[PDB]
Amino acid sequence: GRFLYTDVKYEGQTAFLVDMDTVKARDHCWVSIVDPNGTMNLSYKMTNFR
Amino acid sequence: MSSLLNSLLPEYFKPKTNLNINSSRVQYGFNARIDMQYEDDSGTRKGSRP
Amino acid sequence: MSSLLNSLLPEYFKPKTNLNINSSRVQYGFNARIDMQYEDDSGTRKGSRP
Repeated sequence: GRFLYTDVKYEGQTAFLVDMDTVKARDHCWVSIVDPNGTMNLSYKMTNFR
Repeated sequence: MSSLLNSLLPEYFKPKTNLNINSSRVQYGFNARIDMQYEDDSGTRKGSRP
Repeated sequence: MSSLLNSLLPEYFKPKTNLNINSSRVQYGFNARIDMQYEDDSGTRKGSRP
């Protein structure tokens, strides 16, 4: 459940046009928001490995 | 070299003796708990993936 | 002996005057909250019975 930059599948330089209207909601916790505004800060902690 | 390859396993995991493999495919992973905290110009939101 | 048998009831419970019993069977108990924490050789897991 992570994103690597190699998923773009293009070595070299480019600019991306992100579709902000068609943002689907697959898995939603209470944290999950659709409309970001300004400087986005996300602080997560991982505990209880099994 | 047992002592070398035994060190690579994570500190929390200690596997048992036998393993009855009955297929040509095995998934291996862990069940972690994530405690996310979001902040932007609109406001704050706190969640938790159990 | 009121003062003797009154002492047996738990400190949190203080019952009201009247009780309209309308059957030959009465369940009595409490609704508690349990916060369990598990640890073994495989790893750790944390839950909560609300």
